[PDB]
Amino acid sequence: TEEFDAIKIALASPDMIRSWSFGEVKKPETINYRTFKPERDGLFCARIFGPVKDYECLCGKYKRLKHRGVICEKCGVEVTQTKVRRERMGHIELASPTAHIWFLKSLPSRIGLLLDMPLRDIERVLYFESYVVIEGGMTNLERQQILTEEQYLDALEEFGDEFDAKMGAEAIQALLKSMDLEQECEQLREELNETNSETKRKKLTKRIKLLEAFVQSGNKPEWMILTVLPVLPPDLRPLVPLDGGRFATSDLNDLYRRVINRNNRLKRLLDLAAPDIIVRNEKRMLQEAVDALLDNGRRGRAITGSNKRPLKSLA
Amino acid sequence: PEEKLLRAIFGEKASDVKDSSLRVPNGVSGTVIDVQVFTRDGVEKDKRA
Amino acid sequence: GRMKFNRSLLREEIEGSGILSKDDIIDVMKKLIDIRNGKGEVDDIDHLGNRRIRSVGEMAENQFRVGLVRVERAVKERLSLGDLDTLMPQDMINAKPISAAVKEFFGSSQLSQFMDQNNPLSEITHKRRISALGPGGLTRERAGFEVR
Amino acid sequence: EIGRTTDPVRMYMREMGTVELLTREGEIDIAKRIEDGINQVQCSVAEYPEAITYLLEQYDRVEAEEARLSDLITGFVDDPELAREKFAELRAQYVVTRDTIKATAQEEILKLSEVFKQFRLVPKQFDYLVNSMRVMMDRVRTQERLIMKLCVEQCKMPKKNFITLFTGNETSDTWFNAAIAMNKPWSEKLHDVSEEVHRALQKLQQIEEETGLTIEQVKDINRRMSIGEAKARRAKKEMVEANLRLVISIAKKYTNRGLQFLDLIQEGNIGLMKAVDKFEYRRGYKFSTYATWWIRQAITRSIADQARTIRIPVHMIETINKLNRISRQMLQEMGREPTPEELAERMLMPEDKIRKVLKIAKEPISMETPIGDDEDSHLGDFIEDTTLELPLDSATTESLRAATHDVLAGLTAREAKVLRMRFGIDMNTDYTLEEVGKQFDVTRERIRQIEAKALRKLRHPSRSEVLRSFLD
Amino acid sequence: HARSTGSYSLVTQQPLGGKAQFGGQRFGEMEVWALEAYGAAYTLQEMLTVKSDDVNGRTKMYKNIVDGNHQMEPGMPESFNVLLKEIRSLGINIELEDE
Amino acid sequence: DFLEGEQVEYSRVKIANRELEANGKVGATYSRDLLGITKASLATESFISAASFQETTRVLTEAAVAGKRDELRGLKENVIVGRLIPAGTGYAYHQDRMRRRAAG
Amino acid sequence: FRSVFPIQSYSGNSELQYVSYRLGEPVFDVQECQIRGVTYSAPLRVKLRLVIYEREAPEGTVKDIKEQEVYMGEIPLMTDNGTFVINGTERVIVSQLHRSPGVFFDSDKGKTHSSGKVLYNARIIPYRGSWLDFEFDPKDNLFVRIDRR
Amino acid sequence: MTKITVNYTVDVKDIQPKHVRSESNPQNQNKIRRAWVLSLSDNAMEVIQNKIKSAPARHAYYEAIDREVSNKWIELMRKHTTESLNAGAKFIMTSCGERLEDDYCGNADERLIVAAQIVAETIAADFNR
RNA sequence: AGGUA
Repeated sequence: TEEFDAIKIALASPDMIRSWSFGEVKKPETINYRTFKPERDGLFCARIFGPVKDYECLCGKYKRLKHRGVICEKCGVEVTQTKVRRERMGHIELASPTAHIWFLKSLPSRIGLLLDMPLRDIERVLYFESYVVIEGGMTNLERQQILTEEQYLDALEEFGDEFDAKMGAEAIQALLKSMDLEQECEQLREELNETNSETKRKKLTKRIKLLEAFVQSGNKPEWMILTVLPVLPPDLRPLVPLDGGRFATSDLNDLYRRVINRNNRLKRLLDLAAPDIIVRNEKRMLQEAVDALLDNGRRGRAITGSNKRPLKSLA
Repeated sequence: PEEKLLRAIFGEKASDVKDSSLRVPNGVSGTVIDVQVFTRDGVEKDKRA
Repeated sequence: GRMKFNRSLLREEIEGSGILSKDDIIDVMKKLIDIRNGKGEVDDIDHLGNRRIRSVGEMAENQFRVGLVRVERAVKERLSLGDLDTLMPQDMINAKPISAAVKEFFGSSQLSQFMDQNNPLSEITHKRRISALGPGGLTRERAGFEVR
Repeated sequence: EIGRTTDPVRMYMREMGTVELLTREGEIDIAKRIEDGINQVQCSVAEYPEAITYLLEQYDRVEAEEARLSDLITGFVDDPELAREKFAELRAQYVVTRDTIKATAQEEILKLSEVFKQFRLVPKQFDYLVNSMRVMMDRVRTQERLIMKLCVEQCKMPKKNFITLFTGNETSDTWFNAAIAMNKPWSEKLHDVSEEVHRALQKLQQIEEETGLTIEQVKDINRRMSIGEAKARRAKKEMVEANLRLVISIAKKYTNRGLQFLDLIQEGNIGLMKAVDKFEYRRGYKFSTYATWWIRQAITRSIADQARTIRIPVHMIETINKLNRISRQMLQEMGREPTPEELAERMLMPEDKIRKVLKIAKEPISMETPIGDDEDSHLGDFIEDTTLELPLDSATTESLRAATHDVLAGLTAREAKVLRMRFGIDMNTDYTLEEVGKQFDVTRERIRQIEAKALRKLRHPSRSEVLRSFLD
Repeated sequence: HARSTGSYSLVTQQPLGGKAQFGGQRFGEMEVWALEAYGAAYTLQEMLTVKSDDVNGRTKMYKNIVDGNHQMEPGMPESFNVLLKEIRSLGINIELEDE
Repeated sequence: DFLEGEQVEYSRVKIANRELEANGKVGATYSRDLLGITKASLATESFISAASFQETTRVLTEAAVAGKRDELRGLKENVIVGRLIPAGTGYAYHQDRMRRRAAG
Repeated sequence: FRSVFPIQSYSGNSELQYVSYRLGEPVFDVQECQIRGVTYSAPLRVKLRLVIYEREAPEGTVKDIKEQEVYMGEIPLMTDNGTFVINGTERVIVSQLHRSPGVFFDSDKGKTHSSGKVLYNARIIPYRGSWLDFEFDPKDNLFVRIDRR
Repeated sequence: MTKITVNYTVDVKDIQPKHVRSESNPQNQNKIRRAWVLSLSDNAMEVIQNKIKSAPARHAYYEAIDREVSNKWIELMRKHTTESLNAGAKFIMTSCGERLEDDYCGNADERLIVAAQIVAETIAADFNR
């Protein structure tokens, strides 16, 4: 009943991620323990992902097949078919932009090679080991260079309100914003016709091929840094009752709970103007949690309470 | 709707309790040789126990 | 461990302190250097003299020692958190961790198995079974033809 | 450090290692500079009339018994009597200072700031006054920046010339003519946008009238404010950074009991900041003692919320902890097991609630765990989908729908038609008896009589036999 | 063990479960290769969609067989929709495009 | 790009096109390269097939950053999709679909 | 017990000393344990004494209190058939064959750091604790590895 | 008023390292920034600092300078290729594509520095107003 | 976990 000649894979944009999402997951709450009705607006939510049982609002308002083309406006919960809960995706609005682990620790690091910047440097910048200049000015400081704590402090003291440098995934995303693909492609095309040096021509050819491929892909490099994180439909990460105190829960559920906890804590700290050490620590939290969720195993494993086993990740 | 029509016709209504009796799994047979009843302390005993 | 340590270094001692001493480390270096010189000889990791059997008692004692270690942490926290004067010691010892860990060992473990009980021979073989797997042994990521 | 590290714990320890521990008098000195900053900001709020008018409005509301007494003030630096006396003399000082506006004025302002120096108010009211003065700053800077944008983008003049000429009265026509006097081209260009600039100046003067003070004093007082909270925030951040070690040490005790250590220390840092905001040395206690309970509360909240997969209320968590402690006590006393009868006896809680709580206290398990102690199959590989209708039942439903449609076709036109909308047969909507009657232009007992006639006709053992099989 | 209807799964729709009536037999990649080796196309599609994971196709097949008719809806296996949603759960776009 | 590792079928249709046409650009010359079975399966035209039975994460990342668009026409691709394979009995069907594509 | 006891307090001079242990008779025999689905286990009761020394001065006991037969858990008791009953099911603990604690002077062969000349390495495997490694390199140098770092 | 802006025009040492990046495999850009930085004196430093009072505003201004110098460099290279073709230079096919003959080729660095200097003069003119 | 091919 579905016809399609081909499948495209590309970089998901924050706007189209919101397009997939039917609601923003704002709470790490799951259910009411004794009453297994999902919370609002938690990882399981009828207000977001759709009703649990067939064609009835989860408020006790509408229970019939008649109320299916109209959603319940008397409360947050909507009324549709239950299979919709297997397809609706959500989104989490990350307070700080977070780097995608796949684009980071793959043997060819797409973030690394697009910035033509070695892996250790990205690891140190993202994990808050050192600063990086997100564009300088009329300084003796390059457009891109890593600086340590004391080096960054010395640059700030020596150079005043002209110095734009941040630290972590925000800095990486700023760098990707400041990089333009088509203009660099034109520059490389001009230089190739003029340059005659072998090594220079090889560098120009490699960079022009890479940038032209990225442009043909129709992707914006900033999308490699996740601003909004999609969350899988609850049915694909099921929570099903089981006898006794044991209940089947998804490792994905715990991972998203951790991500939501750390994101909310970051939001609260930012609202409280917390010291730089604490906010850096919480951004480290968010980066680590997102990395484990996307692929747990390339960050020194993540284990849960009451269970000693590497948590299942999407990868 | 068809179920509602049938219950209106036959005069029957939904049962307040659903059957959950333990059936023998299909494919096996035999004699019930022993029956154990465990009711926790503080809960009323039944005749079989 | 001490008896094997002295045996491989060719000492008449068959007993001593469990913790290493500087003399023991130096002797190990000297033996390894002599083997490098060709004077010494290597030892197989498959000789039954180099592989020891932990029966039920030793495994249970080791796990009980782990339980004693965690309850020791609890006791040492309590001795400073709690009263530094007279208080009855039964109120500061916790049976839950030791018993829970012992039950975890006996019930849910790689080496605690339902007795294969369909023959007297099956029971005898299961009780006489020798496993190279388990906690502290060899994972199935082997072959590793040597041990097999 | 730079040691090819990928653990946030390590470099968090690196960060906390930079700051050296404090002594008992060091905490007092830092809290003293904090108190100096908060006194500076209180004086800044003191020089602002409108926040004081708002405070007096809430005091009057409290006197009218419309608001809680403990939601406005907490303690004083030398009770309803003291509050009434201080607010009465404070209103007197406020009015005598305001009369000087609409030498002597400076003395009245000094006495006013002195009579606020006695006040110690709730953090919420203080935060409200801070936000009000902050939005005063925002509106003043917004008017100034609007004048900036107009004069720069509409007259094409650099931002440097504006600062010297405009500053000093900023609310008069003197600078207009002063800039025009040099016959500059931008001065002539300003005559085509003069109306909007003058209207914005009128709004600025209206803001001054609302404040009741000249805008220059507003800038002076708000700059004193800004430096005040700058000093306060710097000192508070110094306290928080120097006290991270206490948080780490406290949390590492709770790490052995489940939950990530990093989350615990982050929550403890939140509680530490909360304690810092609430800390005082007029009490005479050590800061560490006060912060300890705050950190413990934050850690308990974290374990209650972010450690349980399913939500469990904090009071329910405390009940669970009490139940477990009493269970341990009874277990070590009796020496056999915790019997539910004694558990019921110890609590006011019946026992069925005890067992349901015991069921609740256990956390859900992953399906990724192997069933059968490391079988290569996972638990979730066995869970049957109970929300899916069996194809047997779907086929039964289809056959029943076909049979009901055939039977309705076996009846008359109007009877079958009434039955279709009465129960919603073969349309995605259902209609009430009166709704069908309205469309059948007969709203009486007649429609229900038609329905009963259809039922009686169906009672015959010629149309019920086919439907007899479906319901046994 | 033999089944024509019974225990399905939650996350996927692969039929398995139950100590009373188990699931079907795992038609693993080896058997898919075996079918691909012949010109076995429709049988392979039955192995993949109608009887494995396409819930709508499965119901329609059961109704058709009961009614006495032998044809299938190709549909889409629920496993592939799960794969699409899970890939979209990452920062990765995946879509189905028409010609 | 004078060093591009390219599928030979596309190279062959392109050289056939340039030879039949009056346009002899540039060019174009190629040298067949040999890759191990794992590498050949890893560098196929369809990212679904490569990601299925080999390093899934890296293949998916490469496809996403490159914005690949696999057009099926492969046994495992259609197996994953859940339609008739383009082999044997299904070859008649797909050949029909080929006629329905690129033409009314 | 003698390895872990006595337990010394972190400041307070309140030490816990071990005396002996006693096995209580099981509350249920093998038959009723299998019938009821409960473990066949014996209670463990231990004699302990809390001693408080001079506060505060060099060591020396000032006061001592004795807890007799304190229950610190129930240990499964072995049946006469050589098995244990834990949940009504009769379980067996398989004896494990594992590398003995001591020193192994192993030969490193098959991987040579692109140099040949198979090497030798001495591993000190403790009964409990951290492994120790003394290994060679094809440059005739000796290296120490605590665990596998 | 502000009419002081001296451009640090024309230097042989304006082509001495501009390719320097802190990091491996130097590529285009980060030489453009150095190109328009060394084209302005420290007087221009202080003038830019005083004229714009916002860090994001100066940031965007430097981005605009980068954009305009890049555009003028591109157009200068285009006109150089055009005049070379008009001067009798052809397109040599190398394993990188088309290039010009060496006797008709210069280098991209001097084109970039000339473009940066012209843009520097433009910014000075905009700043002496 | 054990066992089967």
